[PDB]
Amino acid sequence: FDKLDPYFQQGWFHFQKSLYYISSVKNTWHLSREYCLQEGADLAIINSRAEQAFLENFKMTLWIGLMEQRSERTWRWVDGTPLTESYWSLGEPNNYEGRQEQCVEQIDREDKKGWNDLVCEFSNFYMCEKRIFP
Amino acid sequence: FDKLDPYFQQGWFHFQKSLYYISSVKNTWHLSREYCLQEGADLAIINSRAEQAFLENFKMTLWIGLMEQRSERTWRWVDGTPLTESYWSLGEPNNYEGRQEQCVEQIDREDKKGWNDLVCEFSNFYMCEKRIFP
Ligand SMILES: OC[C@H]1O[C@H](O)[C@H](O)[C@@H](O)[C@@H]1O
Ligand SMILES: OC[C@H]1O[C@H](O)[C@H](O)[C@@H](O)[C@@H]1O
Ligand SMILES: [Ca+2]
Ligand SMILES: [Ca+2]
Ligand SMILES: [Ca+2]
Ligand SMILES: [Ca+2]
Repeated sequence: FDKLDPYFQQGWFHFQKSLYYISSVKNTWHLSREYCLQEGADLAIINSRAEQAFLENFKMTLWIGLMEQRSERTWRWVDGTPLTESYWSLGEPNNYEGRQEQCVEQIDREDKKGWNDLVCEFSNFYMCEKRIFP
Repeated sequence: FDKLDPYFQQGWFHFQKSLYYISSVKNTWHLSREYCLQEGADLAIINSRAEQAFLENFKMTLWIGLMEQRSERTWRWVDGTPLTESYWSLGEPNNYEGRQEQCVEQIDREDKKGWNDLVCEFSNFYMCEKRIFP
């Protein structure tokens, strides 16, 4: 609580040893990330099935901290770790209609939930994550 | 914090002294309340401006635990406390079109944010709150 209370007072909330922040504006993937960096954090990194479920239940399209390595169709989290367990929604990732879809969102759609690759210059609400305890 | 882990494994999350649960289905105000009771909780009770802001930032229409006393246009939280500080959206509460709007939702609309009285038999996602720390 000494650690957490200053963050709660700014609208962060706590799930399994991280704090999370949901933005009140949409932004490009890069400027979303810049906000989280400025807060001493980063875009959210999904490390378990439970954290994915927690993410999905906000019923909100959210940028998360996963981005393609160049155009290689391989993926790295913002902390540098490679993608291992994934929650792509059906049919994704797909560089839809031949567009460069290098940044990852969590989608909120009827009959389609999970991650989607999207153009990084499109805008979404975004979720920051700060690990508090190891 | 160890006692939060079973709740976190079910998708609850921690803000200030409470755990919160956002439903994955819509329901009537009364059946929403029944779900929260059977988890040892109740519908959410808004006790401060910070908690209202926390609620508003989910950008979700949610039943919360405020309900009219009969048809008297006075209000009581599900824990029995009378309404004191309030966050009605502009023009609310209003018994819209002469309907009995006895139950309270947090609305997520353009140029209209805050609470709204609504027919209790209508359906919304709902938020449970459980006080964990004294
Ligand atoms: O608008 C961009 C998106 O459009 C559609 O939802 C496609 O399913 C998805 O793959 C694409 O990235
Ligand atoms: O449809 C129910 C609601 O409709 C409109 O939003 C009115 O502004 C609100 O007062 C009423 O409760
Ligand atoms: Ca994480
Ligand atoms: Ca895509
Ligand atoms: Ca409360
Ligand atoms: Ca109303």
